[PDB]
This record gives sequence, structure tokens and C-alpha cells, in this order.
Amino acid sequence: RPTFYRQELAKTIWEVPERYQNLSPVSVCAAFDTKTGHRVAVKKLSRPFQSIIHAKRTYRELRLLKHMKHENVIGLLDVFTPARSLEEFNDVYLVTHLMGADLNNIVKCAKLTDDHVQFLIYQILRGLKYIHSADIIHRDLKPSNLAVNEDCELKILDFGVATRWYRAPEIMLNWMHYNQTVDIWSVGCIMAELLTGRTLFPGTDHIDQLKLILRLVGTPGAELLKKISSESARNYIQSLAQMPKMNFANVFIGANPLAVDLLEKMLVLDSDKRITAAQALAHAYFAQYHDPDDEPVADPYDQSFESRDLLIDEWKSLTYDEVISFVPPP
Ligand SMILES: Cc1ccc(-[n+]2[nH]c(C(C)(C)C)cc2NC(=O)Nc2ccc(-c3ccc(CN4CCOCC4)nc3)c3ccccc23)cc1
Repeated sequence: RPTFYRQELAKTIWEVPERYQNLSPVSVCAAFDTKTGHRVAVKKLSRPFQSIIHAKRTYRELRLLKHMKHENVIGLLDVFTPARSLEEFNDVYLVTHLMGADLNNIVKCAKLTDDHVQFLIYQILRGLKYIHSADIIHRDLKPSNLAVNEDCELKILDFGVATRWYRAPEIMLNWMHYNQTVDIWSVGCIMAELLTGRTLFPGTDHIDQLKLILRLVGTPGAELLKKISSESARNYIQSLAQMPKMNFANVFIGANPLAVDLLEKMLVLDSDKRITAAQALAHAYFAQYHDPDDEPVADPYDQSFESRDLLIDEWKSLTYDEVISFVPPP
């Protein structure tokens, strides 16, 4: 066992090992990792075991981060607790490499060059292909969930910019039976945004959002229309069939034609027809970076627990289990 030291940052108390120095708020804190001489990010889980929800939510995030090992996905450097036993196990801290900024700020500086868009979207798809391997769906892919530093290297993550604007329609209206291409749809909204600099579908609510989406992609067709279970949506769609649609080559005038093609294949209402992460990686638009041998999938991930209903102390224990069994990366 290490040796921690107390400290209070903006009301929050912090008990981390001497190994980490210069804690500076950013709730997460920026710190210096004395063991590697690298700057890190330290997130103290708020009230991890306050309710069964937080306990499961706390356990879920720990299991995930411990499983993610890809250059384009946030990875767990360290997970510690000032607790010396399970009984006194009330605090959880997670550690990762510090980073530059959201794809927000890193875009506020410009509109991004076509090569920058290729490289950025290319790393999102590479990280996406990986996590999709473990049958994991992000469900909240958006500018603020992407970390990019100076080198222009990207990494996906989830902080827990309306997520709305990027949400796929199957998921926004809910039919309970989606797929991983919910994420690809979001990628299309971000990609489009980098190329144009402006938000593709800046709706005000779920009703506004849909109007925006349809005015571009058009109203559902027979094939897509006979796949909608809920009559409620079925009726709405077949009613508001009035929205002057568009033709991508126009909506994105002057963009790499390879780029507008990709979008066409990402921004489809039919999740059954939407391109996948692995398929987009092979799109000619990324021909400059694509390498089928450096685009790894993930080991299978056990999501059994998602369906279990346990006490707070049980989720707490499994969480403690995960904390002790942590094997730091090389
Ligand atoms: C209930 C549940 C379940 C899962 C869940 N997921 N899922 C994922 C996927 C694998 C799907 C992408 C990731 C993820 N959670 C995640 O990545 N958590 C974190 C987010 C964010 C930070 C974090 C904050 C500020 C900063 C500092 N600023 C400087 C400027 O640039 C932006 C970043 N850095 C990092 C962080 C830090 C340490 C440790 C963890 C962290 C989140 C909640």
C-alpha cells in the first residue's frame, strides 16, 4: 500500500498517493505523475455508493475503463482508494493521461482542413470499431466526448453541446431495438460539423430535431416504414410527411466528394443500412490512413451484470473487487 495525503480543492477533499502532485482542478483534477513523469487526469467519483444506481453506475464505469485498451479510447492508468478495507470503502479515484481539449475548443480555433477531418474522424472510427467489437455502444458520441491534443491524436471517452443534436433518430424516438450504428450516425453529425464549422442539426427539442433530420434525409420509405413497431411514431411519421428534403452534394458544397459520399452512407435513417465502423475505415476517404492490420477489435466484454439487481453493498463489494484486482498498464 502507498501513502496518501489530504487536501481540499474547491470544497472537495482529495486523498491520493504522493505519487501524484500539483493537483489542479479542471469532479476531475490535473496532476503530475511522479512515477512516470507524465501529466495525468484524476477523477474522484462523486457519491459512488449513495444509491443502487450510483453503485451500479460506479461498477459499470470501472469495469469498462479497465477493459479499454486502444489508442483511440480512454484507458485506465490507475484506480486507487484511500480505504484500507471494504468497510471503509467509500471513495473511488480513477486515473488517465491528461489531454488537450474537447473537439469543441480544438475546433473553435478554425474549421479544420480536409486532412484534419480525415485524421480525426478516422481515429473515431478506429476507436469505435474496437469498442463495438465488445458489443458496447457509446450512445453519446459528441464533440465534448472526444479528447484531442496538439499532435492531433484523438481518444474517445464519456464525461457522463446538446447530446440531442447528435443522437440517432431510432434512439431519439425509442423503439427499444437499435444497434451499434447509433454511434456512426453521431459520427456523421460531427464529421459534417468539422467540414462546415456549423452544427448539422441544431434542434431545440426532439420534435425540432426530427424536422431537421428529415429535411435533409427525407421522409421514411416503404422499406424503412414497415420496420417501425410503435404505431405512435408510425402515425407521426406518416402525418408530418411534409419537409423539403435535400441532396448531400449540395448541402456540403465544396467538400471532398469522397467526404460527402461517406456522410451519405452514415446519415441514413435505416440503421439496417447505415455503414459500420469497420466498413467506414475502408472507405476511400480514409485511404491515406487506413491499415487493416492496425485496426484491432477488442477482447469479449462481460456485460452480464447489467441485468442483475443487487443491494448497494453488493455492487460496492464487486467494485472493491475490481479495485484490488487492477493491474496497471506497462
Ligand atoms: C456510468 C458510466 C459508464 C461508462 C462511462 N464511460 N464509457 C466510456 C467509453 C469506453 C464507452 C468511451 C468512457 C467512460 N468514462 C470515462 O471515460 N470517464 C472519464 C471521462 C473524462 C475524464 C476526464 C475529465 C477531464 C479531463 C481534463 N480535460 C482537459 C482538456 O481536454 C478535455 C479533458 N480529462 C479526463 C476522466 C478522467 C479519469 C478517469 C475517467 C474519466 C462513463 C460513465
